[PDB]
Amino acid sequence: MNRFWNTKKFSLTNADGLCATLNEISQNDEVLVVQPSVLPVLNSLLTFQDLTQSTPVRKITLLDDQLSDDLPSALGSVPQMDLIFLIDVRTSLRLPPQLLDAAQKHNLSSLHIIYCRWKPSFQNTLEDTEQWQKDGFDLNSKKTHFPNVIESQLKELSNEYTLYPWDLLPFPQIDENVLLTHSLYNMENVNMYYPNLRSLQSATESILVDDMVNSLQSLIFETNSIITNVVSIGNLSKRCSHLLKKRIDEHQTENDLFIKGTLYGERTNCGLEMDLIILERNTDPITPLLTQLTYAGILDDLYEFNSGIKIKEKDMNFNYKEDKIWNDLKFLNFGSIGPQLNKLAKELQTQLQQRQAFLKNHTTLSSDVLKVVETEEYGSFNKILELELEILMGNTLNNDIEDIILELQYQYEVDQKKILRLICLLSLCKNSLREKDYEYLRTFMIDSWGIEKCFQLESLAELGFFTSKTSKSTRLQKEYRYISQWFNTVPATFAYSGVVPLTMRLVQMLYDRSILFHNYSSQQPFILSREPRVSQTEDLIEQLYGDSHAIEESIWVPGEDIALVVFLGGVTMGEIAIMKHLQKILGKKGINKRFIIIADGLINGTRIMNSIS
Amino acid sequence: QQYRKFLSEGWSIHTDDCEICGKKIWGAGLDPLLFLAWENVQRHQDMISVDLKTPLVIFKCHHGFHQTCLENLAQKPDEYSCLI
Repeated sequence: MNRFWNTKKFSLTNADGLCATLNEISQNDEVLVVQPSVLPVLNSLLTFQDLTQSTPVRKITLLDDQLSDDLPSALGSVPQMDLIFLIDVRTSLRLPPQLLDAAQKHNLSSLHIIYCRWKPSFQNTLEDTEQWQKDGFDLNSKKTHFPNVIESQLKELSNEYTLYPWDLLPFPQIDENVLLTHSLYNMENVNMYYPNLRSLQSATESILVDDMVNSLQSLIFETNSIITNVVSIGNLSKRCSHLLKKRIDEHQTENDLFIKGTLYGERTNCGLEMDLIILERNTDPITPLLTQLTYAGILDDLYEFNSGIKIKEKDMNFNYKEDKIWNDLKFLNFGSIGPQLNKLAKELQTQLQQRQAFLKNHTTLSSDVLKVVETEEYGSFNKILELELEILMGNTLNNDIEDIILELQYQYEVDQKKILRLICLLSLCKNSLREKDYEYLRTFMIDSWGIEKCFQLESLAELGFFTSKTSKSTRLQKEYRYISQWFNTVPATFAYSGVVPLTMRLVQMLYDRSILFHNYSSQQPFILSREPRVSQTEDLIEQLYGDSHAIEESIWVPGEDIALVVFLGGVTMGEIAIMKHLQKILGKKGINKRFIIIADGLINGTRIMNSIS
Repeated sequence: QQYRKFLSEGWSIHTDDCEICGKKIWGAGLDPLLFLAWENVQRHQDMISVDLKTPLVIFKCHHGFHQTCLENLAQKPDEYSCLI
């Protein structure tokens, strides 16, 4: 807020707007009807008690076909004032049929709905006071617009179209530092980047990039920032950067270009820098599939977080704004939790009961997790780690891989997803697999897991995960054993099998070429540069991607620090753990910066496997 | 005529900063906080509230000084005199 990104301050605006709208609906007893996908987000913002006390609504429901049978049971009952639906139409451009069938059948006499949208900063605070009646109606907005958007398909029943545009802007839930935008799923639980229908990839990609650009524009115009340097990586990031630049340069108002002349300008500057490094998940498919070792990573891949940051099996919330025990243990390694918990418990003995309840709950949950790690296919949780560590450095032999893949297939029972992920990593690590092993691996797969597995192994065999030795979308076509020489991923590191992520070193090289100095270096343009630059580092990335055009460096202004590292394609939460380590080590070395990680939705190995199915 | 001609002319500043706290007020290299403070005013008039409440004082000596900086020397704000 006001050039200082007070992230928690973003939370209040959405709640205030929703409360004002709901209280301005009607001063009676209201019943709320909320879409299943958006409800968890709303509950993570407004508590039930606050919702009841602030506005006279007293009931919340869900959009389901069960309501059709309950139309004469639930909808017929209550209905003290009216029914206020809440829908999300930001993606999939289609209203759910539930409201369509309920409107005509139950014959509601008052239809009011709520639709979500990003904040229209271009409205610039209603533009003063309409310029004293538009200086004699010199400007007007009647019919100066298309008749309807998306909701033009709603042209049935009555004219009760009291729409209400509730505003929404990103706010942090999992942690103070990192915000999160939900644009990676539809209402049908289909991945927005890896859809299970290989006929409409291009449109889905365009829609995703458009929505991401819209969210970034909303945040940028809300915070009143001036981007100075852009480091785009990949193909889609190029289009995203160009579209964002065009949209910023088109829709910006006046009274700020004048400031753009005063600040920065010609022959002078004021020492303000913001960076917009952008990456794509397809660039490095090496590390969304490794096993998590941090506490929240282990707790995540065994029990999937929903849209809200909570879990079904437990009841206590993991929100950071009311508890401090979770703050200091979320990103620590699993091994260093026990003794720390023992010390925390023993120090309080000499020494309010809410802390006791919190520590008891944490101890019980940790004990349950430790118990469930073992005795549940004992040794698998470690065996996969040793196998992954062996594969990453490279120890594959002639036809011996077929012996170990089925070694744990039925000796220890294991899910399909683990095997599929491991074989994908095997096929991806060597950057190529010969033509004499697919004929056996695919045969065994189709033998053991049905007939539909052939379709999965065919569809997944074109995104780059499952390739054969015999508009490129920026795949990776270089052996990984080479990358272990330029970079020092395998020696400082946690949340993995002792391996540094590839994105980690990719962002490291932009500011300090130390590891690149040890290997493949005789001269460098610099050793410590404050501004992001890319020079004399083309050939290494020319062979790494097959084209010396993936790297893009853009300077916008002609002539401590906020860096916006967005993530198009999900964030593997282990990267968040190493981001803090990067910030700490860079601050120690001398360069002081602050990182904000924009995420389109948490991504994880198993969560990917159901996507392409 | 000489007295009349010497009551409308202005004066410039030749020094780059005061002589009691260093810093700089004229040449390129201002603190970004001042630039942000100017942006807060004359753009939206939201709220000008910050510790930067020191108005610069210009003198015939052209050296220039702050107000709180001179107040630190137990100088009443009615007898401001340059230190030469």
